[PDB]
Order: sequence, then C-alpha cells, then structure tokens
Amino acid sequence: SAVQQKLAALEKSSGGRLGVALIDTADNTQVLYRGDERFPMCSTSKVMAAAAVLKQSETQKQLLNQPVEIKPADLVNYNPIAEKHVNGTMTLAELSAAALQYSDNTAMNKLIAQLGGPGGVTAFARAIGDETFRLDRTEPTLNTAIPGDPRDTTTPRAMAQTLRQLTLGHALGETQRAQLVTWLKGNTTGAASIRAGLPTSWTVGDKTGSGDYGTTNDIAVIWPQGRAPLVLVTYFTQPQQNAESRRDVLASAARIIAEGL
Repeated sequence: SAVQQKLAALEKSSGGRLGVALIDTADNTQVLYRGDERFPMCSTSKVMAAAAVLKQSETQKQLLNQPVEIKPADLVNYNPIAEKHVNGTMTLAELSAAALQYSDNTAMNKLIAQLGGPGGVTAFARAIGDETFRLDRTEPTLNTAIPGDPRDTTTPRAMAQTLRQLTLGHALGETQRAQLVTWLKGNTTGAASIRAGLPTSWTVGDKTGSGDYGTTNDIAVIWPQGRAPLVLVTYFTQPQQNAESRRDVLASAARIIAEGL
C-alpha cells in the first residue's frame, strides 16, 4: 500500500530500522511494517510492569496504596521522581505513575521487584496471551539495545495487540484498565514522538522508550474525536551504538499513518 511505501521511504531516509504496528479498532484492520521483527523495548516495557501490578491489585485490593521504601542504593541512572522521595516511601500507585509518566527507572525496578523479578513481568505477558514479550533484565541494563540480542525485546505486532488488550480490552479489571488509561494519557515524555505527528485534537496516551543504538520508541493508544480508537506502536533503532535519538522518525511515522484514516 501507499502507507507501506511511505514508511519504507521514511526508514530509508532515516538510516535505521523502523517497526510499526497500527490496529484500527473500527474494523480490527492492522498495518504492519517490520511487524514481526524484534526490537529493544527500552522503557516501553514499563507498561507491562505497571499492568502486572494492576493485575495483582484485582485480588489485593489495597496493593496500590502499599508504601515502598526508596533508599539511596535503589537509585539508578534516571530517577526524576524517586529522587524526590529518597529516604521516604512511595506507594505502588505512585511508583507506577512515575514509571509511566516520567519514565523513572528506579520506579520500574521497584515494580519488577514487586513482581518477583523480570520473570514475573514476562509471566504476566504470557498470562494475557503475549508469547513474544520478554523482559530479561532490570534497569538500566535492559536498554543496551544490542543488535541481534533477543533480551528485552518484543515485536511491533505483539506489543500493539497487548497494548490494545490492556487499555481497550479486558485483560485488566475495569478500575485497573481505567487507571492505566489515565496514567498513559498523563504521560509527560511524549510530546515530540507519536503525538507530534497527529492532529492536536486527538487524545493520546503513550509510553516512550529510548536506549543505546539510538533506540527511540513510542507506543500509544489514540482516541480521535468521533472515531474508534487506534493503537500505534513505533519502534526505531540504529546501527551505531552512540547514535542520537530520533523522535522525529516516530512523529513522521505517525503522520504517515494518520494520512489514510
């Protein structure tokens, strides 16, 4: 299609490797570009950790209010919110919000610990039918994004389907789904990514990710005004370990997708 030709041209112009998956929930149609290739998730993996904790809270009704200590040894490389609470506590809800809306890496590690390690996050993916997602490491080493390395990867197709189930479907309970949607809509790190390629009137909930090899990712649910929602995953990675981030590629991919709907 025109769209796949324009995404391939965008990719060629960028020098990197682009993966896109769009689900249009109007007709359940999908648009895929490198949809079954693995890409490093980087911080887009935080959505799965937060959702796994939300799933636990369906049985442990008070779990999100559980206070969790933030100690100096817990701090890693990027902790904008946790740093504000060192030698204090944050609740699991606050940690989930921080991981999602500020991409706080300490917060992610606390979520992973709550789930019993990376294997607990992966298990949740398997439990909701995602056989592709794999979380192998904690922060910050899950962002190494080494070409070919299957650790901490997923495919665009799988992540789009999982994000749909978590936000628009019923993989989570009603209150949990609504909480996740509220958290995603409040993301603070996404302005230059998918959102920048979309009409300003559309409501977007997203999670960005970035890592080495100039890896620049964003996963979003999109609510156009008067029109069924869309799920859009855009993953991008580059051949040079020290490449700079290319959020513009994600914006451009979103724009190409939006031309057509």
